[PDB]
Amino acid sequence: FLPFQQFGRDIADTTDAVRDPQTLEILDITPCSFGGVSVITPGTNTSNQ
Amino acid sequence: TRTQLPPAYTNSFTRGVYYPDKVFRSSVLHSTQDLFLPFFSNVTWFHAI
Ligand SMILES: *[C@@H]1O[C@H](CO)[C@@H](O[C@@H]2O[C@H](CO)[C@@H](O)[C@H](O)[C@H]2NC(C)=O)[C@H](O)[C@H]1NC(C)=O
Ligand SMILES: *[C@@H]1O[C@H](CO)[C@@H](O)[C@H](O)[C@H]1NC(C)=O
Repeated sequence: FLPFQQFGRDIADTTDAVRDPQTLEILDITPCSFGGVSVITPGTNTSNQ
Repeated sequence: TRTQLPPAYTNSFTRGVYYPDKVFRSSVLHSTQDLFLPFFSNVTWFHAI
């Protein structure tokens, strides 16, 4: 960061950095891994596993 | 003891570019609209000699 600005932005239009208002440090925000859930089955009739 | 002379003029070459905000970006394009200095304009000239 240059010494006159307090944020960092992306194409996504959300903040991704921030200068901590105490330590003058630069912190990167990484979102948590939402992912997706799928399930495999061989059918009800044959088994339940 | 001031000699008066006709005003003089010259041309601008891509001047008047300033960071319109206080936010960081990088390696990316961006369109902005603000009060700027249009390119290749005709500016007024002053000496002191
Ligand atoms: C820059 O601006 C000045 C001021 O308008 C221009 O000077 C005028 O130019 C026209 C066209 O030749 C003349 O009819 C006027 O009499 C001029 N006015 C004065 C006060 O000199 C000038 O032409 C513009 N462009 C440049 C390159 O200087
Ligand atoms: C606030 O006070 C702390 C100590 O209490 C100091 O280290 C810090 O520089 C002060 N300013 C900011 C912006 O935190």
